[PDB]
Amino acid sequence: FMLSGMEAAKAPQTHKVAGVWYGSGSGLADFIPNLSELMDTGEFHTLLTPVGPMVQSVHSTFVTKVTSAMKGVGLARDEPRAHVGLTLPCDMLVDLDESCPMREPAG
Amino acid sequence: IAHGDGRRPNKQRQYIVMKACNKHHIGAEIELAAADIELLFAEKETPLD
Repeated sequence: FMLSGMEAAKAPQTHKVAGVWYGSGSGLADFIPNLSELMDTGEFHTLLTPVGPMVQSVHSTFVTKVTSAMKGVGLARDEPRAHVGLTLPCDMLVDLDESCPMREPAG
Repeated sequence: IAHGDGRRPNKQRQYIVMKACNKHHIGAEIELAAADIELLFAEKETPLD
């Protein structure tokens, strides 16, 4: 959300939260100097490979170790016998099946 | 039973009745947690376990 540069009111809730985890947005854009030019020709979506939800993060001062989950339900580390579910902010997610009904099949 | 009036006589009769079963089904659904099914098999460690 911070590398994008989209406006405030289009995602009004996470703009406060992603503004306190990060600086003005140039703390990350110094890694990718091509963000003005990756957006022109449209090569940014070809450089993201989605990975999956977090499982564990061992955090140190300069380097954070991050363990994600592919292929299925990741086993929770600190709580035993538990299962890490995937969390999305309510702002980014746009639900798509919504009816009065005013009938759709179950599956 | 016959009688002496001008009514026609009565032949003997027969009745044949057919009945059949009706099928009925019943179903109930139970959910059991995955942790509950799992730790029935996990080993004893401590008195709090």
